Amino acid sequence: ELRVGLEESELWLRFKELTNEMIVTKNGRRMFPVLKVNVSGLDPNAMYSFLLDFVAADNHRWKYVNGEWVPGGKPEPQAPSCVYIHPDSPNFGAHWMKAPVSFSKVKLTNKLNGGGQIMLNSLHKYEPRIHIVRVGGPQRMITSHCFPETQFIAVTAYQNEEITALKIKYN
Ligand SMILES: CC(=O)c1cccc(NC(=O)N2CCOCC2)c1
Ligand SMILES: CC(=O)c1cccc(NC(=O)N2CCOCC2)c1
Repeated sequence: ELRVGLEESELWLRFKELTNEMIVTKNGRRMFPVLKVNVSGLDPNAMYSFLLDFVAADNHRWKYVNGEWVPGGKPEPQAPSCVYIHPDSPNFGAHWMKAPVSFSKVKLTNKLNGGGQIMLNSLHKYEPRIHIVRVGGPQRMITSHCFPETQFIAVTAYQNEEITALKIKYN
């Protein structure tokens, strides 16, 4: 059985209990915390690519009103985000299982851009999601996993200073 776990869930949970926020910039901002995933149960000799995308958790715009995030406009359909390919991809199962898979180089933006960076809508809520894609085999296979603990709202600056303070404390 292919097993996927979140590394440092303890920490992500401190962010989640406050309502997590991630900065997006025209050029793209790296995430903190970084999504790091423990994976077991791959074929060590099989060849996999790790993908990351961001599901819009609801159809609404969010706003920070009197120290609290609350839902906003009319329901708008949210198209899926673009996919980020882990730069170690493609790689042997052994490679992916030897250390946590860390998405430290993904950059989040609010502007359609050259490449690399993933465009999100500011003031929307997102749930990170990975796809583990067995490549180069005869038999194609995808396994997906969501990380509720890692949910955030995309912001062009932090609103809740409790988040600002945790970000600095742990970075
Ligand atoms: C929570 C919030 O801020 C908000 C704001 C505007 C509209 C709605 N939801 C609806 O009016 N709906 C949803 C179901 O489909 C049609 C009726 C919610
Ligand atoms: C915030 C807001 O306005 C909202 C949010 C969710 C649902 C709805 N509408 C209903 O719950 N309906 C639609 C009519 O049929 C009965 C159930 C409204």
